[PDB]
Amino acid sequence: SFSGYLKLTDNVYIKNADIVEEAKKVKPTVVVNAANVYLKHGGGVAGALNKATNNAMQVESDDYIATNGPLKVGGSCVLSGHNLAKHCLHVVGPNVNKGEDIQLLKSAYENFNQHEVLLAPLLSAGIFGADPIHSLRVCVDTVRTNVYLAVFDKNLYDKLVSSFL
Ligand SMILES: Cc1n[nH]c(N)c1C#N
Repeated sequence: SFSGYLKLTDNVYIKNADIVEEAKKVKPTVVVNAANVYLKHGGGVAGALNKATNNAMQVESDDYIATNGPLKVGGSCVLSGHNLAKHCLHVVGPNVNKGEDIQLLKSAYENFNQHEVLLAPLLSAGIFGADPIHSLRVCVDTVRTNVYLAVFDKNLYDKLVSSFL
């Protein structure tokens, strides 16, 4: 199972780790992808997870979009986890670099409550432009299920832990 995680709350855990390496090690039931509405997995966590699946995640995602149209910002869909997890929960956090409403970050985290346990990144953090300290606070105050957060950046991980209320 999950190892080396620091417990933040009753249900939120955090580790300085690459979510792709973490997924290959643990093979969780659910890995969360930091998706966009088009499921175009170009960069950040999405690009890394997709590259780990040899582009199978992108092929599956394009078929999903062709059938269903784009997701909503704050929404999600469950697709295959390929070689990383049983399932991938593609969650769209607001991209503040695209002028999207940051109030939608709580709606994005609410998707995690449909799964008992998840391996996840901080939503809207990194290339999505939001403050990761704010994302962790919204995560802790929204998610009630067991969430194992993988924070790639060491310096950000230390800042998140040392500033956690
Ligand atoms: C989380 C995570 N895992 N691997 C990455 N490249 C990220 C980011 N950002």
